Amino acid sequence: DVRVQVLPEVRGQLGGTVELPCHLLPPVPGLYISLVTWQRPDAPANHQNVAAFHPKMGPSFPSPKPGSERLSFVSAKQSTTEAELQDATLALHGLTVEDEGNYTCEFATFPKGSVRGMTWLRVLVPR
Amino acid sequence: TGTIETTGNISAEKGGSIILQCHLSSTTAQVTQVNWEQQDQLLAISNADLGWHISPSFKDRVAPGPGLGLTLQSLTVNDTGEYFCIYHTYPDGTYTGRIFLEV
Repeated sequence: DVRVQVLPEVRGQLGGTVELPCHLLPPVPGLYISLVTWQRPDAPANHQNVAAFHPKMGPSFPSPKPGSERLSFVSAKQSTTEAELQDATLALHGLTVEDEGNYTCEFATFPKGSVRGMTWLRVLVPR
Repeated sequence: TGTIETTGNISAEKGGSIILQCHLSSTTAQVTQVNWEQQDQLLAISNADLGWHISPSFKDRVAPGPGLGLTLQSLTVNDTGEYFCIYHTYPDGTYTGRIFLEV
């Protein structure tokens, strides 16, 4: 019923800001998004969870790489009023060669369960 | 950051009952949701606010509890396989534990 819409590959220049789109579709009434988590499946155990968003608490960045300084949630908003976690688009400011890789966006929902989508980040090199 | 402890590689007899338990230690992260899953099958969900939810496919063979654990009732030889406890937490992220059951 519920699915994750993500781009298969996202290309971005070195140093520039890029967007990793993640959307939970279609909007189902009665379905509650308990958590949103961005993960790097290639990175080690202590560097898996790069970004997370809670409907009440808001955003958090557990991994120090890329960290809070280079990451941000584009449209995700917390409740103060109801929360909107449907749009899990992540922004990557100051792109480096280490950021090139796989990014899995996961939605912890009730009662449908867990739904995820994966995107490859292609860091373009100049000269 | 933190770690998940399991009941380990459990062994059971046909027709009986067994307990699948997981515990997240070495972190104070707010446990928003606990998912009891298999490779490509969802058994049960435990939400901190919305409560428990059991899949219709396991509604007559699974009991919720103890705590954030699962109770498998009337065990069949088909119940053999890997079981996963996925902990959705804030701010740490997503923790995963694996349990192998043999009937």
